[PDB]
Amino acid sequence: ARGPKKHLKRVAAPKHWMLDKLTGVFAPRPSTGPHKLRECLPLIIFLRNRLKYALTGDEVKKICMQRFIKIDGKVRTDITYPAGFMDVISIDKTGENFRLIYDTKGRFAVHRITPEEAKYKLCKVRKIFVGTKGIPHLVTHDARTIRYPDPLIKVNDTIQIDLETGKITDFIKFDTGNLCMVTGGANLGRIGVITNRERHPGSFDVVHVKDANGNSFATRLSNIFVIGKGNKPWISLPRGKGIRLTIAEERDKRLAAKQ
Amino acid sequence: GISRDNWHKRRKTGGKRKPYHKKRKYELGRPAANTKIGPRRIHTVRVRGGNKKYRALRLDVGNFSWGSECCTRKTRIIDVVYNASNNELVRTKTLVKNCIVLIDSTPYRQWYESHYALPLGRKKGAKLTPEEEEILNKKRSKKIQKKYDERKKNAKISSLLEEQFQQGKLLACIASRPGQCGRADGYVLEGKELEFYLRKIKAR
Amino acid sequence: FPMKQGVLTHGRVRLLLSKGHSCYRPRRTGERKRKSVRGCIVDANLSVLNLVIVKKGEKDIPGLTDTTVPRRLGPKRASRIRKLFNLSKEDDVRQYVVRKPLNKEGKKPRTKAPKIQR
Amino acid sequence: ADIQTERAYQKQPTIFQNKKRVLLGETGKEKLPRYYKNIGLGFKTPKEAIEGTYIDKKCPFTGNVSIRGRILSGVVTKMKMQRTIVIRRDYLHYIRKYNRFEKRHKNMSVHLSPCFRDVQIGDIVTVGECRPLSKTVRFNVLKVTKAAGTKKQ
RNA sequence: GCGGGGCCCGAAGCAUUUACUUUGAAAAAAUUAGAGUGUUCAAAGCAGGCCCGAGCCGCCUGGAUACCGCAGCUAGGAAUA
RNA sequence: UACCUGGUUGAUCCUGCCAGUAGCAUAUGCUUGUCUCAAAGAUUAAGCCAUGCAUGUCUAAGUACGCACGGCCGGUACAGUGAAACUGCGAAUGGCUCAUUAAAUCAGUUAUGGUUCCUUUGGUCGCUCGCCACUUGGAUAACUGUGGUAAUUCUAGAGCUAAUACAUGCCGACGGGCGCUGACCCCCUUCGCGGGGGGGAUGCGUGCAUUUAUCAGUGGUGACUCUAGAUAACCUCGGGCCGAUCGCACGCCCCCCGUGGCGGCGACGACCCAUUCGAACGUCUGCCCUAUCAACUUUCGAUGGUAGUCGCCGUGCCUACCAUGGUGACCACGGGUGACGGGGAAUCAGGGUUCGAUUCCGGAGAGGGAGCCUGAGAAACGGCUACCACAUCCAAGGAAG
Repeated sequence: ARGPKKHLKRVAAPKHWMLDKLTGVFAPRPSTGPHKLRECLPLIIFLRNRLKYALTGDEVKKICMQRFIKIDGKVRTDITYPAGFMDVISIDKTGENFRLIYDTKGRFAVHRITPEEAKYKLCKVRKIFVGTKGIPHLVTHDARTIRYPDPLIKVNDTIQIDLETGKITDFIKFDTGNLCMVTGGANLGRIGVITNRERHPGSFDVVHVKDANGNSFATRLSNIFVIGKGNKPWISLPRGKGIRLTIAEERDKRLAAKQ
Repeated sequence: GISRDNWHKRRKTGGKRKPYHKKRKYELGRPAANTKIGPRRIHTVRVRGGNKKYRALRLDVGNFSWGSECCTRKTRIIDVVYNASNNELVRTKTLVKNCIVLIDSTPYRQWYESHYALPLGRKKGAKLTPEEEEILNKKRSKKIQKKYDERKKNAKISSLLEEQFQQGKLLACIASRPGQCGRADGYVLEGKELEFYLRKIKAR
Repeated sequence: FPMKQGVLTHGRVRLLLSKGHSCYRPRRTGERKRKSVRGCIVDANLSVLNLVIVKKGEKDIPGLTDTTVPRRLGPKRASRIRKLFNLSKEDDVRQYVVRKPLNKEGKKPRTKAPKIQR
Repeated sequence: ADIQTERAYQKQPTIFQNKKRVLLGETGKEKLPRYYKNIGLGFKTPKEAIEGTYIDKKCPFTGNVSIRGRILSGVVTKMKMQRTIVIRRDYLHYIRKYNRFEKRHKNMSVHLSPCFRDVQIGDIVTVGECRPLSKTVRFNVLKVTKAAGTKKQ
């Protein structure tokens, strides 16, 4: 109204947080940060709904104010910090080292990683430009910007950066044939190879994505996130491997494992 | 509380539209700066963002540009000679953006003499002893006499333009927005554009 | 109602006061308020007036121009203690600090010293 | 037949008119460099937007206006009002209660750039959109295509 | 697009224009429609389930899916008007 | 459940309504043993309101020269704990109500290539050639001590004292490079000559940001007057950045030399760039009843055109000078609404009918209109000024709503 809002109601929160309805009126309201907030996930509900190390909004605070929660190799001390996608959280005392990945039902999935794969993350670039005195810049998926990148990295290309150094390790170019992940829209969480990128002059470009089991689909270019060279992903995948099962296909594999 | 929004206009058909909220803060009051020639008074008004804009209450000099030989010097403002938007703003001598100004020639006379070594503004001579006889002669060397005698292609000025170097004052045009940035910059009239306005001053 | 410097009219008028004129300490920032203040010309319609000596002449009024109050809080920033004791240069500012004596009855008789600044 | 019919010197904001006039640059054969640009989405720039002599802030080819947004189409219905025409775009509106349509319309004022000659009453004109140019004129004319002409006695 | 040849097809013109139809995006939850689950039952709620032989650093699993008009944006169709 | 039943007549077949019947939602009537969820001053009065309350806030880390306390660990800067006050930051959220508002809001959609954005993150923060820097200047609160008022979070005078408050201002990097200039090159064609070069003596300017002009055409987009490069110059005194700040563990070189040089992790601020949270203005299509409302809008902006003025930016948003336009029976314009819009709700064969003040999203407004201050963000009302309306205290001088 008269300025920016800093509350959030519980039913207006994104449903892939999977919040309750009757435990309160309000929602966690993730702070301003690297990721946009409908897309993202805050640190509060991660350790009391998704990991159950805490029970209140007070208990998530007094683990975090003991200064060992390492988002992307940095200790972030506010409990409504927006986490986001392809980031490594690090407990560093009991050492789980999660990476935040969408599962095949559209939700952030609890997913461990080995403590030497935890050293890096991947980021789609959204803009490359020349900065002052004729030097290059790029800006990434998160708010990290990079000076002097490898000049083969075009727009909406995927880079790999390591934490604790911060310069780009590997770039992996958006080309047909590569193995992408969709992070937005009705198809998100599914993992498949890129078929083609069909252009639109001025409008939105859509791509078609063939999965590894014939079910091709399509989302527009702004949702596509390449994480593989040809067919092998550079990161560990969650269970299901980004294959959306139908509801009869979800029925029988779930009601036969409970044999 | 003078506003700038669109809901007080009669709409495209010709119907009265009724006000649907109060007038807001982001249609902030718009008083005129009315920058005029004198000493230097600059006042600063904050805007949204906490930013500043320098409105110019009274101005003395400018930073006008020459272009054809690419010279820019500060120069003081003598007179306002013609305005396109309103013939009443020149009887009150007020600086606006597209007004034709009148400035002096003593930054442009001495740069052109210190670069080409031709007398300039002269019609009669026999007074040129103190700093004019020396600058074109200067006891040059060989190759410095070489590089200036080859500028006898690009020392010419069109006859409509040195006609106003003789009798003192050059008329130029403001390109800056005084009262918005607080400066009076711009460029000098020349060419087919100068034939335009010197008709529109003579026809007054 | 207190007087105000610069009215140049005897009587009582009403001024719109911002932060930093006189006679008005605001409650929140940016607040302006209209308040009645008395003019700077003095009249017979004053209940009290303040009155400060700039020159002592003949003799001692008892209880008024004698009995010096000790200025108990000395200089604290390390440029008004260097100016007070006429210290030339690097004269060990920590040494010539003034110290307040403390004389409660039920406690041991203390001394306190300040911090330093700059 | 001149261009300077205003009370201010009409010119293009980018090109510089003066080019070292002298015994090299004689006043007999004198052109000036014409700034034009090209609009995307495959729309041609007509000859009169290059070899013309006009001046317009609001021409999409030689002014400071940049088309991006919708592209529509209409019929030129009134060709008064210097440098801005009014076009009417008919359409059909559907009432699902009666399962039948409703022949509606709404007209719209668009900027006729003077790089078009044969714009007469009753043509087809495709129109793109851009920044606000006047109180009601939000669009700009891209491509005329004639109708009811080509031969007249 | 495997200055002049071959298993070769992209840019380009859409060479009347539309309506119509089909496809694909993108569409906030709650609610409704429904999947799951002895809240003891039910209306509801989104939880819960499983053996302790103690190693049980506790294990497994859910928190679906369908519906978002018309208007736009894509591709395909050309009878009908 | 795609459903009917009683009534005009002496009877009859009809048309047609009436009545019946079933929901659900306000109220009311009699009645009411137990337990799970649970609306609740919306309609009429967006009427009036006593009283009490709902926005405030210390870290190891801005300022303790209150004995309020401390072991006052000892002959001196401060063992800390700290009230109060200065500074900073919130108080622009939430809550409430539905009065206004009929292409307006709002909804889908699509833009900002026409702008701003505290923060959050991530960047940038020795690029500038120029007799305190081992630290510069002046005040002020809390405090002390006098007060004035019937009466308020009213405040006065004088004495003290601080800063991350309010201002000033430098060292180092700094050795120079470049460009514009410029007293010797004679080795070239001195043959009378014209010469072809590199070079110094010389004085200016030099980074980012702001402002204007011109030149060229690294990286971009469907598309620039984009980004980056180049040259001439600007830099507003109510003056752009280029750290005179505070914690913690303390270590290293010590050759000048036992006093001077080097260092780890922070916490703060800092122009600009992107990000995030946004906001604003635009495009498309969509809204109820009325012709006992058929022409409207333009002196007084109605539609456009040039030039501007301010505005954060586009634009009649204003102003001047010209053009005579724009909308309309495909319902303009005027009127009404018991009109906040929507997600929705009741209904239930299909098509529909009707409700939606009400927890979700958005908008509007705090008695009525209006004007501003601070601030990144308010034309704010548990902010201020004024009128109107209503109303409180007075010791009748004023005070506060």
